[PDB]
Amino acid sequence: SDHETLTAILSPLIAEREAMKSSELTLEMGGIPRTFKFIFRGTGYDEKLVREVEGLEASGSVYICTLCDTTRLEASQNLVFHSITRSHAENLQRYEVWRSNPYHESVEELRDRVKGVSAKPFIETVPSIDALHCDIGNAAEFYKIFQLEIGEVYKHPNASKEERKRWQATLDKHLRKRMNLKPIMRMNG
Amino acid sequence: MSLQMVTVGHNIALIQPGFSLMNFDGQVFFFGQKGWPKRSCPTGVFHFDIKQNHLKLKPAIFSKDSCYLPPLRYPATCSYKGKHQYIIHGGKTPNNELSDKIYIMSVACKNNKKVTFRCTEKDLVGDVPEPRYGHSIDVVYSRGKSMGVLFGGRSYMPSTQRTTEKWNSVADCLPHVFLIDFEFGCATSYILPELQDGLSFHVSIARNDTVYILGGHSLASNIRPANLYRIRVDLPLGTPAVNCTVLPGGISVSSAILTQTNNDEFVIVGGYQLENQKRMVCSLVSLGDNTIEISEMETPDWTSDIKHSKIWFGSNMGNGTIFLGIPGDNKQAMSEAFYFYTLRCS
Amino acid sequence: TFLSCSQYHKMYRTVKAITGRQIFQPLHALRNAEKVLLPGYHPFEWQPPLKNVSSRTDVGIIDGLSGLASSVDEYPVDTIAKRFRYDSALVSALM
Ligand SMILES: [Zn+2]
Repeated sequence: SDHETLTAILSPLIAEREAMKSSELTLEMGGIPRTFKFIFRGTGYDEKLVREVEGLEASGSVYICTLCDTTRLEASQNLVFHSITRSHAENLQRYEVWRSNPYHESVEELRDRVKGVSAKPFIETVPSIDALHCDIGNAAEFYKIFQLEIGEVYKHPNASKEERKRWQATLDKHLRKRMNLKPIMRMNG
Repeated sequence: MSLQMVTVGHNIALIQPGFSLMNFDGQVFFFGQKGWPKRSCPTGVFHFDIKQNHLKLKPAIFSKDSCYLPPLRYPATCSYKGKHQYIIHGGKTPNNELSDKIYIMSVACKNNKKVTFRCTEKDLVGDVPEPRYGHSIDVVYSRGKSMGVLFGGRSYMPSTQRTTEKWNSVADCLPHVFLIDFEFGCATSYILPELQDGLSFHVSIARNDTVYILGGHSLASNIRPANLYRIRVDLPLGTPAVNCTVLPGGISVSSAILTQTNNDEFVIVGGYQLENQKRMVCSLVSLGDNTIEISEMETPDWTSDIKHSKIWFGSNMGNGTIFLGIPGDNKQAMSEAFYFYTLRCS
Repeated sequence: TFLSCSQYHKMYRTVKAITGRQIFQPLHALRNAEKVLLPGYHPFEWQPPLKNVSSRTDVGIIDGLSGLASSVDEYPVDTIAKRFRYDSALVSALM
């Protein structure tokens, strides 16, 4: 999260990475020398980092998908009909539109136009989904829905935020009584 | 001379070394946060309002038509007092690119202490200077007109000798002088033959026809020269002319802080003497009609945390008032990494 | 097995003391077989060559700051970082 030192260190590496995307490589491989080309796919960043270096805002935004461009509120109405529509150079030119402010729009309407981007893209990536944190987040969400559904709040909503801690206690105790589980919070794989 | 300590706001993280304090209409303002502008305030410029040594960094929205500017971290700033406005050129983005464009800070409307700023992106034509930081701009008048003097500072290697093992290395700009028209943003360089060696983090004063430069940090020999130079520009209706003269009775200081303590009367607070010696004793300068006099100022009090620290930074709040910041304490571990102080000059 | 050098030396000397043979190798003989396995050993040629890239093929550890000048007048830095170059580790992984 200390953005300064991270930029100032990693920028030689991204310089070299951009450099060797347009060449051949030649070296002796056991007898005859051979040649090489390259294609890179920066993928193994988690979710928070790729929200932090490609140029999006923090995690709690309204624009949520790092691939499509939809509001969080939009995903509640329409569920599954988008497509990937976020390149790297598109985020570069959108950053340019943000810094220039050509149409003299508001802060808010321009943020509505650029679809979230408010920093210079620092590095390239390919867009995709990390598997590990997908699994972990789904497990945490299902833990949440069980801690809800024991409290039977589908009939009556908005109880206190203490009985839910009680339901948390009884869920851990009962599942240790039926599956013999040690209690932890950092949800390991 | 009156020091005082000062309490801290909750979002203290936005203060870093290399900031900028602009002073609009008796009303201070902060610029140059650390890290990109967060979603809580997308501009990056903040109300630096201070009351009873407690500051409350309120945000600041822009106009409807400004150009949203990234936090430049070591810009050149000056007071174009001709409808007050400020000038920003150079600086250093958080991705350690270096822009060279100019940004002009102005006001649109002030209604009950809620202000609207207005800043404009200004492009240059002609011999554009290399994008650099640590340098110094200043404005000057002559014969009913005004122009911008710009004295160079440190920058990256050019696009040939920049190598991926020495990528972040830095060398001085070639010590030339740039003159800039802001009616159209015209540029002109001039090769002055008296100033030879590079210089950065110097201190610049402008008195309406003439520009005075002292201090500064050479890199090539890595020393701080003990001199000062007077620059006379002139604006006839023909070509503008450049002229310089060294003047004796200077000091060696590096990255200090100036302030207008009185009408044609200024004070230089301490900086660094040697590469480990922070300069403690401050100075004052009487800037006369065609004379210039530096002098020993009355040695203001320090706390032990100041005189046993190792680095400070700060800037000029505007009215005999400077704001000063040091990092935290390693042997006194409980800290939010920074502590602050304020010096008045009454 | 993540064993340090000194205990490896002790293992070496007692094995040679017990069996008379020499099955493990000594440590200088270890490093002079190690240096074939880092980055920066083997010649190669970038074609068409790379701008901003030093063309020497004898690059191992350099500092990560790229010689970022760091004194009391500049921005204060506090971090340590070591790295290779990209092509060096890439050809070493290829070989
Ligand atoms: Zn989507």
